[PDB]
Amino acid sequence: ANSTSNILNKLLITYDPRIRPNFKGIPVEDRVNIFINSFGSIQETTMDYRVNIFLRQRWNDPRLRLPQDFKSDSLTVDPKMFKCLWKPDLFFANEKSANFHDVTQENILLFIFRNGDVLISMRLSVTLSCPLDLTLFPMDTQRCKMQLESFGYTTDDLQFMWQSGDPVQMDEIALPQFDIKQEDIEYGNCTKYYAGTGYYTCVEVIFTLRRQVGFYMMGVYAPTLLIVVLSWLSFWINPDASAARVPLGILSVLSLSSECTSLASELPKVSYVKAIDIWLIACLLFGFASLVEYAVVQVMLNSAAKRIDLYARALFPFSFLFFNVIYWSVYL
Amino acid sequence: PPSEFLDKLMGKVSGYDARIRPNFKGPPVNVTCNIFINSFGSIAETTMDYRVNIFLRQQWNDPRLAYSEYPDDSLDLDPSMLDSIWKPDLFFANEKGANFHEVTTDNKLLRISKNGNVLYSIRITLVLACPMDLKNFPMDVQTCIMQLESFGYTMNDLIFEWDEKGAVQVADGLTLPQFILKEEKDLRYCTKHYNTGKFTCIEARFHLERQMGYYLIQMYIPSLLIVILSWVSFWINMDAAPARVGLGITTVLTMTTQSSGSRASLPKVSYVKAIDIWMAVCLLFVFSALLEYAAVNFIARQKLFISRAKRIDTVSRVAFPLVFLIFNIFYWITYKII
Amino acid sequence: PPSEFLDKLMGKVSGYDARIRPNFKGPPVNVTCNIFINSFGSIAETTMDYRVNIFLRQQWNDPRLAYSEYPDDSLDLDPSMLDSIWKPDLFFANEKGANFHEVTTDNKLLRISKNGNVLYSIRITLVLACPMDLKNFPMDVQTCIMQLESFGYTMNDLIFEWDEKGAVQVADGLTLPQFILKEEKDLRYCTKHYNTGKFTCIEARFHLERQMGYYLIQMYIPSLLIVILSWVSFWINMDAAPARVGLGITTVLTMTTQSSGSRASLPKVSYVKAIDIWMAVCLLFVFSALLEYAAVNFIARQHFISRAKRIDTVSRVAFPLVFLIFNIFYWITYKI
Amino acid sequence: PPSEFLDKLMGKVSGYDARIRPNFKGPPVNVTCNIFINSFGSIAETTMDYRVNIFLRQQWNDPRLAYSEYPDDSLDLDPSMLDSIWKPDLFFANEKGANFHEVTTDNKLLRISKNGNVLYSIRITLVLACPMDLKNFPMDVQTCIMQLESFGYTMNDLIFEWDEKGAVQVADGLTLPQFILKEEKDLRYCTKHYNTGKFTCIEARFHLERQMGYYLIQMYIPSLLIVILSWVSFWINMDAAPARVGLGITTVLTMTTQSSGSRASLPKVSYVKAIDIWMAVCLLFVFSALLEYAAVNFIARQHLFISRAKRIDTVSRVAFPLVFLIFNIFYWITYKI
Amino acid sequence: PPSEFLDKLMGKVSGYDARIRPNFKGPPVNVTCNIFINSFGSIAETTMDYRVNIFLRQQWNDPRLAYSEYPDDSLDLDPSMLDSIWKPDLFFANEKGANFHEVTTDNKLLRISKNGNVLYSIRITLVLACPMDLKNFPMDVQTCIMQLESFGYTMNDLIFEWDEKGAVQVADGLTLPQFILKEEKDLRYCTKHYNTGKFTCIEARFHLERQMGYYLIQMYIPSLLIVILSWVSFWINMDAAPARVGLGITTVLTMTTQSSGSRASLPKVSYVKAIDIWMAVCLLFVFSALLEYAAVNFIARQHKKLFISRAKRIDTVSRVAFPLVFLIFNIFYWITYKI
Ligand SMILES: *[C@@H]1O[C@H](CO)[C@@H](O)[C@H](O)[C@H]1NC(C)=O
Ligand SMILES: *[C@@H]1O[C@H](CO)[C@@H](O)[C@H](O)[C@H]1NC(C)=O
Ligand SMILES: *[C@@H]1O[C@H](CO)[C@@H](O)[C@H](O)[C@H]1NC(C)=O
Ligand SMILES: *[C@@H]1O[C@H](CO)[C@@H](O)[C@H](O)[C@H]1NC(C)=O
Ligand SMILES: *[C@@H]1O[C@H](CO)[C@@H](O)[C@H](O)[C@H]1NC(C)=O
Ligand SMILES: *[C@@H]1O[C@H](CO)[C@@H](O)[C@H](O)[C@H]1NC(C)=O
Repeated sequence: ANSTSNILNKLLITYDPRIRPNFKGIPVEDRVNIFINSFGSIQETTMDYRVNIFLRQRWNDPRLRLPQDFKSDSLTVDPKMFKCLWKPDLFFANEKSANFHDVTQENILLFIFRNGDVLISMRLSVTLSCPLDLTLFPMDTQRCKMQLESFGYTTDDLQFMWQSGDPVQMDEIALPQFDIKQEDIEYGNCTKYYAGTGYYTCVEVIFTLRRQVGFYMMGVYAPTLLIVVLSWLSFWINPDASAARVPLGILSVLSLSSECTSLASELPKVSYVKAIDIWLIACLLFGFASLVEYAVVQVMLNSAAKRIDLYARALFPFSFLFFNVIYWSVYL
Repeated sequence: PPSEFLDKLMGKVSGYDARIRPNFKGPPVNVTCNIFINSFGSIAETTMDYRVNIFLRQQWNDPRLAYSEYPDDSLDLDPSMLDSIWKPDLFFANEKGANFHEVTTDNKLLRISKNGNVLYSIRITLVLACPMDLKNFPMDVQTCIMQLESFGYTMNDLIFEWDEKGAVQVADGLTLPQFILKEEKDLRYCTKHYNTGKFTCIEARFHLERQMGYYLIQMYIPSLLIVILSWVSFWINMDAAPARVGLGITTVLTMTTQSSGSRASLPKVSYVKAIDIWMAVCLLFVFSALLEYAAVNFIARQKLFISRAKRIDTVSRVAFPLVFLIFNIFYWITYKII
Repeated sequence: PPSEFLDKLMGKVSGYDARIRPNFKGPPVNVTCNIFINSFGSIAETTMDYRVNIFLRQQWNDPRLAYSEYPDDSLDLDPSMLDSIWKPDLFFANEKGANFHEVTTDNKLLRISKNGNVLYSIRITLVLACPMDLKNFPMDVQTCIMQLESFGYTMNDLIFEWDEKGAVQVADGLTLPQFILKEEKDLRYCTKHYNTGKFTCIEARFHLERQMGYYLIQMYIPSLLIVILSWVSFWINMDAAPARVGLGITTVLTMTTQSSGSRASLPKVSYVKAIDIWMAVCLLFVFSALLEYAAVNFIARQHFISRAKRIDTVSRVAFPLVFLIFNIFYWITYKI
Repeated sequence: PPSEFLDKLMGKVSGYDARIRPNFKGPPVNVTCNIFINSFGSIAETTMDYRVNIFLRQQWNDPRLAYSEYPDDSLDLDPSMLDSIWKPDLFFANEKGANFHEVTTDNKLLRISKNGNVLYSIRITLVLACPMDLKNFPMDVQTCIMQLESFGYTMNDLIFEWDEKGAVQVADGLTLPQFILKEEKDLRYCTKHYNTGKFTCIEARFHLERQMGYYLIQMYIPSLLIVILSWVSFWINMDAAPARVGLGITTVLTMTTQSSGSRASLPKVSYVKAIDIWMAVCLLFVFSALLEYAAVNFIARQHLFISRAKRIDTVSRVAFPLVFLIFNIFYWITYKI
Repeated sequence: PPSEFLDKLMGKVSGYDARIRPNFKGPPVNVTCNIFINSFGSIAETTMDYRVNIFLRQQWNDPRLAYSEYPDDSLDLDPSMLDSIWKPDLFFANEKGANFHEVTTDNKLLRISKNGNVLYSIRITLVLACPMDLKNFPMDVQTCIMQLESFGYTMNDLIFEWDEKGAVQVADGLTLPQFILKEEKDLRYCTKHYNTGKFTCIEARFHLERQMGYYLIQMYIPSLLIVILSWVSFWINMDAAPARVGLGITTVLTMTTQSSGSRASLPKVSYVKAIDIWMAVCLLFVFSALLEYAAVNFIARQHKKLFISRAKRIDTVSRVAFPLVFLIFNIFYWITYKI
């Protein structure tokens, strides 16, 4: 007999779900917190990431106060019958696309109290856009956002506020490339003003993450370094190596030339330099500077006293050491 | 009471037929359109497409929707009842993939004014087909087209008009990765004619300009370094043939591999892109370096001949620099002024 | 009055039954078909289909729906009441996926005349599969087929026909990037028979041609210049052992890699393609120059001099000459 | 007045329930199934699937749908109200994805005979998973299966049987780019048994053959040719140390890339395959030849002796190309028989 | 007739309300879970995913749905009336996607016994996600997780349980191209605690082993080929050789390009995978060839008879040394990883 008795509140009394709580009065205040099950798939090419979230909106409805129907502290409404109440029209503004998750029953929770509060929880999978600053590529720090706003109701009716205790809770997520941080900005105001409609509420969370340098050192630097080190052995070799010194130089520069394009293949099409390009060009010059020193050795011999080689064995390794010192210190 | 007035205004008692347009057997209905752009980008040349995220606002005047009793000037209504009101039929001619947004609730806005004015806003994502001209690919300017028409109503019934001020409002800080969106927009009328009848249409054009930063550092400057390298052969002695030929064979082949890399992502089209002209002519310069060495080798067949070989070497040591310089000047100044 | 008329003759009171065809237990109805082509999509080669966006128009007669009190010629109805009218079933036989368009409302048009001539227009996108024959892959005229069928009714009920004037209309300014669409289109009757019964069908076919511009720049000219480069070995000194062996091997490798790249974007068909004739014949010419240098080395090494040079100087004229001979065969047969 | 006849049966006055199987608590229902292959293709080896378009049709008997007042042989009921009649819960067990075709109207057909026979035809596109056997990758025969099974009805209630004539039909003028479809098709019964119960299932198997008109030009012809180019080194003078070393190494390295290239478009399996065994033995051939010139130099330049150096070279000129053909006979005949 | 019994229960008369739950304001209801694996899909290493097709069976005892007039036990019902039962909520945490099928009809099975036990079977496809450790990439054992929770109910209402026998049943004849699925599977509990409350959860984990077949043919044997091929320098000629440089460089260069392909498919990771140490150590051996020659070349030019003797002496010592030191590396590398 204790099903029809509580459904009296919603239907038989005309609770009009097209009418805001506290109508013709103060705006409704929504307390929001998010839980991040899965963080991953940060793609530079299409400028977006994907995350799985548990949005939990909370408001206060004066009509639904459960007035002595039941004696419990909380009433666990089933995931169904969620189309007969008023809900905030929240939507993300950096959304590329999103979808619900329906496996077996719908993943929805409704948890009313005596005081008329509501604790709706909902599982979503959202693809969000993140602008990327890649001026310092190998040693990088990326900043991402999330923007929650109401499409249809203005600021004088709907106001979004972050919870006080724990607004964002991580779930032991670990990323393959990036090294996320445990501190989040989490505050913003973001309040909009569209031309002809008016104000609307927004509130945003900023996620600080940092890239790891392990892969690049083995993938990009260490092959490049040995190729430059490889060219030093030509100085010891006799100047009469007619078609031996010549490859030792030209095969090293084409290999670097073919390499540099492949290294910057995954990344987006960006005009600005990125400081991985500085290393590639500086190495390309040094490999090239190894080739030209042989050609001048050949020109002056065909006229001896060929001392150019005898000091070049000191200078070229020595100058490369100093360039390394400046580069590593600056980008740190 | 709030609930009763919604029913009373447009109900069985009211006798409002959602399937009858206002001003029946009279003047055609006026429509005013506003467009706001949230996101813009992801332009793909291969599919000749680009994706947008827009807010679309339509305004008209249905006389039967007047509400004298409530003194407030504007009334915001729930989107649940939004399907029970007459709304004009609109669609995009160059549309390919369009989706609604339902992340928590439908992204719709409905406002009714006392005099009967109706404001209706929709959040839509669009994929649109934009033809392009690739005559000068790294330095091109494209013109995207957006068309809004009426599918089933003649101008005897429905007429589309742009906003009097003009409403194509791009959002703040929309920084395209590869292009630079211009401020100026074009608003034109292009009435459609079919065998069924005539239909109304409005069209808005965007102007996009492509950046040149990436192409020079990825394609031009790497290609330049290959050409400049081949010059070492002239300095090298005339008797180390393994030495000279070895540089020559590598230079011409690798440039060809670099050459293919330019049109890898581009569409397959009959006409010749300007990027091809630069890469083709500089392919000639490296190719000539192979032919000249043979002539030095060929003439060497026997002290009068060995002087002539020296003559050809020295005259190419100066003239070949000059011709490369002249080519660069002509190529850059011609396209950039266009 | 507007409200009463809408539901007077398609309403419950009239008793129009939507589930019953016009002229039931009588002669079959004739549906007239028209099409407008808005966009004609890309013809993919690997997934073996193409795309199109069309307006489909059907015209027929229903004697039940007539009127005489209102003197207007037509009654432009709301496109959301189509569930109350009989709509002939139409079927695309060679489809792989079709969708409706619902960006706003649902993009449908209905119009009823005085006699009962119902006009019905829909916007439909289609993915259609058409077979293509690639024996002449660089240049070839191709045909793409489109079939309009009837899944449910037999000959005694539904008969499809084309429009008497202007069956197919093409939107002005339509231009394909990779192909040329010909002005003339073929309309044909292909009635289908199955063990269930006899079903009507009509067919429209388009002719397409290829640009030929892209391939000449892409692989024809790079292949040709590589062949020319190999011939410079003849005039280099015979004694220079590393130069000509290095020259021959590098020429071979650029051709064998370039040959495979061309076919990467095409289906793995079993007939040899016209492009493959060019790539193989050039590779044979490329490889032939290496053999000549092996001939002169053995003749020189053994222990005359006039004979060894004689084959080289004859070859200087011979190798260019044969290549031009091959071209005049290739460029007449395919382009005839 | 056709309208009254349409709802006289299946109406509330008829009381035709649609959740109660025909001949309830009696003999099981016998269904005859036919398939019509509208199109075939989209065979992907990497993910092991193929896409088919089929016209499925079923026939069963319902005694409650017995009408006699019209003398027509058959009645063409409208395809819209299929929701209120009994239809079997057929499904495909080995599939990966399926969908109905909605283009203008719901692609359904129904016809009712006088005695109560029901004919029901649908159009559906199937993606089906088939195991691949690539032990002899080019020369292989693959059998692709198609299982039709009932999900919720035990065999004491629903039994599936093939048609007695024309069980599987193929549309005219159907061909594949790479494979061919043999006209012989194998029909068998494979009853499934789970811990929940016993369920009926019928299997149809097609046989496919891989044509060679592509792998010959793509793989066999190029990598075969390079072995000829390795042999030319034996004519070169013994002192051309840059030349001889130069030719030897490249031909080895260039078809290491081609060997890796060969396997790019095929699944990543551990067991040795037919295309692999050809590349490796070719690689051993050219790699061995380069070790000869090292063996030629060391024995010759140590210091008459030239006779030994010439001996090693001249016997190779006949031995090296001859030993290819004796391998070539063995490999080609075994796979093709 | 059949019809009244279907209407009498589950019907407007004496209304069975789907919203309320079995044993309301009472002990938590028991749910027993069975899973059958129809097919195990492609494990795409790039995006940490593996597709699984399963039949999911849930058994529970609803006391209200009981009958005694029909003597037949476990009567079956049409899947078209499933909307009016209480069904327990269930979701997979590690999912990235899911779908039903709907091929001809609704692929759901409903069975009601006399006492009230209900069996409910659904065909579902899942794209789950697995954390992985690629410390030893060619020789590794991986763990795949299947995790089931309840979304809208706590442990005061709903508790999940594994089946006592045959909880997870692998279809006969299942085999994977690159993984062996061990028949030993471990079942364990992992309770979720969130700020809303505690929710019931069960976990089933599989172990997969990767075999070294494909990698030997594709990578190890070509890598072993080059270092042997580069060794030709020792006996190819005497000290006068431009060619000796030529062999060494092209072997060094192609080793680096082969390095790029090795991890090109694999996801980028900071840690040093066991596949890298094989290529990195082998990279030094081909790299060491040029350094040896330049030492040989330098000694030759320093002549201004004893100098030339040293040049040969270096070679002879190194001819025996390199096979010895390579053997040491070869035995140590393979033994430690297999163990
Ligand atoms: C229903 O709630 C009432 C209180 O209103 C309580 O007395 C009763 O025990 C509950 N259960 C039933 C079956 O009535
Ligand atoms: C304004 O910004 C503050 C940041 O502390 C935030 O807490 C608050 O909710 C914002 N106001 C609205 C209406 O969103
Ligand atoms: C609005 O529509 C009326 C229809 O009679 C027309 O006269 C008027 O010019 C329109 N207003 C415009 C186009 O601004
Ligand atoms: C049109 O329909 C009538 C009767 O329905 C039929 O007799 C006639 O053959 C059909 N075709 C033409 C071209 O009139
Ligand atoms: C189906 O076939 C079996 C034997 O093949 C037969 O016993 C049974 O009666 C048949 N079913 C019906 C409804 O006749
Ligand atoms: C469910 O199982 C638990 C564990 O045995 C038990 O404590 C509980 O009472 C069960 N729920 C019932 C019997 O409703």
